[PDB]
Amino acid sequence: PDSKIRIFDLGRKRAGVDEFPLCIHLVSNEYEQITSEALEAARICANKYLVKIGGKDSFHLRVRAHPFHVVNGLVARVNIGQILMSVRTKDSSRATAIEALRRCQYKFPGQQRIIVSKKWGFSQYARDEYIEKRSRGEIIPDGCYAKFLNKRGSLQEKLDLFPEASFN
Amino acid sequence: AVKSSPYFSRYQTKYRRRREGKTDYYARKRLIAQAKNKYNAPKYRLVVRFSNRFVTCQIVSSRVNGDYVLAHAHSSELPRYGIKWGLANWTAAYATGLLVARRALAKVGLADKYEGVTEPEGEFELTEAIEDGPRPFKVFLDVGLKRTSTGSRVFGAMKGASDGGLFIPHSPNRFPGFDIETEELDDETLRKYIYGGHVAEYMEMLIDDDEERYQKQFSGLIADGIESDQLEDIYAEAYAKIREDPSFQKSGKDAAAFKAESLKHTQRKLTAEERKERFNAKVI
Amino acid sequence: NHTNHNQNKKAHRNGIKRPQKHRYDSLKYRDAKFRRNQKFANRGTVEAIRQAKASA
Amino acid sequence: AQNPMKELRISKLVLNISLGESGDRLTRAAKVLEQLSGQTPVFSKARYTIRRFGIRRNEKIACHVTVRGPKAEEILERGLKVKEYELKKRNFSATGNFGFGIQEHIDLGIKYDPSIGIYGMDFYVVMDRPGMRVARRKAQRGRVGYTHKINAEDTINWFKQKYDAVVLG
Amino acid sequence: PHSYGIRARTRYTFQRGFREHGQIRLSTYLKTYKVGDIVDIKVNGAVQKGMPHKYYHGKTGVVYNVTQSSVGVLIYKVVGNRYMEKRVNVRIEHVKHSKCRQDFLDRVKANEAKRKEAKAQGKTVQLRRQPAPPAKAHFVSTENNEPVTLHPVAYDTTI
RNA sequence: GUCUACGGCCAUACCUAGGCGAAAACACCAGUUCCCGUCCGAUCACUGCAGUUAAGCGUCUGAGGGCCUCGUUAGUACUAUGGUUGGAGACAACAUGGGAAUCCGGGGUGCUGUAGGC
RNA sequence: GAAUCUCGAGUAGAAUAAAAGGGUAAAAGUCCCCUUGAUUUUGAUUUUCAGUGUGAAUACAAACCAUGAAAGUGUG
RNA sequence: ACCUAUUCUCAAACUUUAAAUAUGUAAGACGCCCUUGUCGCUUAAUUGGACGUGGGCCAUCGAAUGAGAGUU
Repeated sequence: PDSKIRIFDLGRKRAGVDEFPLCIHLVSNEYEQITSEALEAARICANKYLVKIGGKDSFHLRVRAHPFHVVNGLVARVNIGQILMSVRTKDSSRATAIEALRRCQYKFPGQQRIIVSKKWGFSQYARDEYIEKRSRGEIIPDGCYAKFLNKRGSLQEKLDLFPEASFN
Repeated sequence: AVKSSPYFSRYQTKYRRRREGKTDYYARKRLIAQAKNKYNAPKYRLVVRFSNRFVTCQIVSSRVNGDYVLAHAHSSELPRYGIKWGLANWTAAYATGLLVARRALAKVGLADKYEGVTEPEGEFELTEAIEDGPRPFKVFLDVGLKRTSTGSRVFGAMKGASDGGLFIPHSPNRFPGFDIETEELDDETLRKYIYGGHVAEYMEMLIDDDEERYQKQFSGLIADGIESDQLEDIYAEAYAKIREDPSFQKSGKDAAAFKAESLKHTQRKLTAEERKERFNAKVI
Repeated sequence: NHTNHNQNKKAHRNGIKRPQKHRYDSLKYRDAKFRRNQKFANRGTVEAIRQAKASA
Repeated sequence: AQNPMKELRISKLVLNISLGESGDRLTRAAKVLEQLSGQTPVFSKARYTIRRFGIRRNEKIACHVTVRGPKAEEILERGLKVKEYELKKRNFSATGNFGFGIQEHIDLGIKYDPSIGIYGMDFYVVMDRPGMRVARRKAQRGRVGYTHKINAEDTINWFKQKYDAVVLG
Repeated sequence: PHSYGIRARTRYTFQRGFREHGQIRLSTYLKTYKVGDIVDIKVNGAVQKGMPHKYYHGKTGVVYNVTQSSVGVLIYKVVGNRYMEKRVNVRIEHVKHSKCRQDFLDRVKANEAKRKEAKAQGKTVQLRRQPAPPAKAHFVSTENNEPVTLHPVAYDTTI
C-alpha cells in the first residue's frame, strides 16, 4: 500500500546553509512504531502552524522518519534517540519552532522530546566549528547543503572546487 | 562512468602469472599434481619455451616454496659446441633437448646406463628400462602456451630429450612428417628436420629463385660463407661434441660490476619529506 | 508431536561415551594395493625375525 | 623527430554485403565477392528473428570478406576513385577506423551480368600501427598504451597525406 | 517444512570468500598427507568432487587412508549418546594441515632439547606449561607522570 | 642492482595520466620454402635479424580511484550470566565478563624461492 | 561508423535443459575434432539412519577402453 | 529524460565487514632420538611408504582441577 506521507521536506527547502543556523530536533524517547498516517498528520500540522506564524520562507522542515516497515499500511520503526522531525531556522524563530514541534507531539504516540541541536543547521559540525571552517573557506554551499573540504583526492580536483581555501 | 570506485573495489585480480600471460594454471595443476599415496616423489617437468631468437629448455620439480630447476640449457650455448646459426629453429630445439637430457642424466647418475640414440635416424622409439636396473628418468613435457601443432619446435625439444636418454612418454602424432590420413610417421622427413635439411632446402631454393631474399634472410650464414649441404655434418658433429662433454660452464661475469652499473640507472623512490616539499612548492 | 527438550538430558545420563580405541585398526578401509603389499612385507618381516632368532 | 616504425599502415579492409534475405541472390553476391577479392566469402547468419524484415534466426543472410595487405590497398584505392577521394569527418570513428558503402559495383571494373544484378556493399578499413600484436597475441597479451593508440584525427591526417584526399567537416 | 538434500542450507558455508573466487591456489596439491596427520576440513565450493557433508565443514580429524587424489579422515560424530567413527573420503582441495599439531610438534622438539641441556648441566628443567600467574608486586613511579584527577562528566545533548 | 625461464603467496601486485630506461635479455619486426591453420600467415605454425624503444615490459611522479595495515569511531553498538531491580508496557539502568562495524585520519603501493644472462 | 561487421572498453552485469541457491573466464561458457567411463566385477565409505532397508553420492581396487603430444581426465 | 559530486532514510529471502554465547581438535611412553630389517607397493635409485628390530633419554611423562574406569 502507498504511504500516506509523500513530501518529507517543507518550507524553504531550496534555502542555503548560513542563513538558517538554528536547528531543533523532535526525537522519539521511546522504542515504538509510528504510522505513516500519523507522520502525514503531524507534517500538515507543523507546516500549517509554521506558515501561519513565521511564514513560508522562514523555515525548512525535514521529516527523518520513513515508513518502510509493513504491518494494509506502513509504519516507521523508531528507536530511542532517533530523530523524527528537524526544523532549521534563524535564531529569532526558536520559540516558534519549539512551539510548532511541541504541538505536533500530540499527534505522535509515545514520548517525544524537543532538543535544540548544537550542530549548525543540518550539517555535521558544531556551530563554532562551522563558523571557523566557513571563515577559513573549507565549506562551500551547494543548494540545500554544502560541500566540505577533504584531504583525499587530487590537489587540482579540490583546488578548482575550493578556490579561496587557504591551505597552510 | 564505466570504471567507478565500486568497480575497482569489487575487481578481483587474476594471479600474477595469469595477468602476465606466462602460465596456464589449468594445465599446471594436472602436470604437477602428484598422487598423494606416492608422498614426496617429485614430478619432473620438461619446460620448453621459445623467444624470438633463443630456446630455453629446463627440467623443473614443483614444491610449495616454488619451482626448482634440476638441469638446464640455453640455446645460446650451442655456439660452444658448433651450432652458431638458427639458435631457435627445430634443430636447435632438438640439440637443446639433447643437451638438457645429458646434463640431467649426469646429475642423476644414469648417463652411463641410458645413452639413448647415438645416431638419430628419425625412428620413433621410447627409452626402454633395464630389466635389472633403474628405470629411465621420467620427465613430462610442458609446452606452456605454445599451440601443440605438428612439426612444432616444442616436440623437437621433446625428441631431442628423449634421444638423450630421458623417458618422455609421447606419440608420433605431432612429429614432423606424420601423415594424419595414413597414421604413419615419415622417418626420412624426421631425420631431415633433425639434421636441419628443412633449412638447407630453404637456402638452395632461395638461391635458385630469389637471391635478393637470400643475402638478407640468411645474412648470418652468408657472413661466414656456409652453404646448405654441410649443415647435416655440422649438426652431427655438434651432437657428438654435446655427448662427449655435456658439462655446464659458468661464465666469469663480474656480478659486482653489473651491480655498480645498474644501481646508477635504477631510480630511487622519493620519501615523504620530498613528497611534501614537491607538494607545497607547487602550491605556492 | 516432536520436541528436543529432554533428549540432551537423556543423552548425558550415561555420558557421551567414546568408542574404544585399539592399537591396530583393520587394514580394511585401506587401499587394496596397499593392503596386499603390507601382507607380503609383514610376512617377510615375520620370517626375517624368526630366522634371526633361530640363527642367534 | 618521429620514430619511423609508428608510421600508420593499413591492417585490413572488410567488404560486407547484407541483403536482408537468403537464397540465390546471396550466393551470387558470394561469387561477386569471390571475383572482387579472390577469396572465399563467409556467410553471416541471423542472430535473431525479426518480423518487420522477414528475417528468421540462424539463416545465412550476409556474405563478408576480409582483404589484408597490398591487395587491400589496391581495393581501397579502387573504392577511392568511386568516392572521388571525398569522405566526411563523420566517417572516421574514435578508434581510428573508417568506412564507406558503395551502391553500384560495375564501376569497380566488374563486368555486368544480368543474372547477377547490382549489389550494394560496405567498405570498412581498419587502421593499426606496427605493435598491435601485443594486443592480438595469445602469450603475454597486453594493452596498447595511450600514446600508441590511434585517433580519428590521426587517421584523417594519414589519409590526407597518403591519398591527397579532402575530408569534409 | 524441510528439504533434506545433501547441500541444503549450505548457501553461506560452501560460498567462496569475497574476492577469493576463481582459480584454486596450486600449493594445495603439493602437500603430502600421511596416516596419523591432523587435518582441518574446509569445503571448497569450486571442487564439487569428493565433497564431505556439511557436518564435516570445520571439523578436525586424523588421516587414516591416503589415496591418489583424496584423503581418508576419521571424525567422531555425536549420535544420540555415543561417539561414532566417521570415515570421510575428502579430496585434498578441502583438506589442510592443522597448525595446532605443528605447534605441538615444535614444542615437543623444544622440550626434548631443553631436557638435553638440562641433563648435560645436571639440572632439572621445567617443561610443563603453567597458567598465567597472579601479577607480582612492583613499584610505579610518578616522575613526570603525576596522576590526573577525573570527575564524571555532566549530561549533554549530542545526537 | 637489472633481465629471462619456472614459480610461491595472489592488487602494497589492479585501473588511469605523465616523465625516464645504459648494457644484455625481452619485445616490436622482415618473409611464407617447408611442418601447420585460417575469409585473410593478421592469430597460430615455420625461417631470420634490417631497423625501433613507439608500445609491451621495468621504474618514477599524482595530498589520483582502489587495495593493505595502524589509530579514531569505541569500551560505543551488541552480547553471556544475576537480582523479590526500575517501568502499566515498551524498554532502561546496574553487578560480573566478552567486545565489533562504517565514517574519519596517518602510513604503504609488492615481497620472495631455484636455475641462469648482463 | 559504414547500404550485417569493424575495433575500443567490458569481474561476468551473459550462458551453464528444467525450481532455487552455490560453482565457473586461456572455463564448467560458445564453436570444432574424436568418442561410448552412461561398460564388467568387488568390497570400503557419506547422507536420510535403528547407523536397518531404499534412493542418491564419494574415494579406491581388478579388468577393458575412450581421449590427449603428454601429465592426466572419465564408472553419466 | 539524464550524468557528476552530494544528501534524507531502510532491508526476513540484500551485503563488503562482523561479534557475544554455543562449537571441532591437539596438549606425548601407541612418546622422542638413532640404528636397522621386510615388501610382489612406490621411486630415476634403499628413494619413499607402512609395519618392525636393536639401542638411548625415562613419571615436571610435558597445562589447571576433579574423579577409579570401561564393556558385555
